[PDB]
Amino acid sequence: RLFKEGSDVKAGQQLYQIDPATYEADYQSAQANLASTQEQAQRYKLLVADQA
Amino acid sequence: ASVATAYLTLKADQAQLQLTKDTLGTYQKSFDLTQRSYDVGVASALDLRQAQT
Repeated sequence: RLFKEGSDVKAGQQLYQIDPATYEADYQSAQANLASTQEQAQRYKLLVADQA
Repeated sequence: ASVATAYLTLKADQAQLQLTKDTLGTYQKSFDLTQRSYDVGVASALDLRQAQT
């Protein structure tokens, strides 16, 4: 728990951590897929200018 | 014998010349189709270059 009880809180203040590790796992997997496809799209964007 | 073989080589060369004319027409059609595919954007320039060769 990340708040003092009976106090005022603002919008967006974190209240609890719910131990992710699984959202962490599939976020890492999607990050790896993005890291491959982004540089592939950049290389094809470079090559498409001179019609390679 | 020499006159006979010379006339036969002339006729054979004329028939082979007609067939190479047909081959040139076929390659011209294929190069024009690859040029159309490259101008549209589906084929790359390398597929145009090999048809040119």
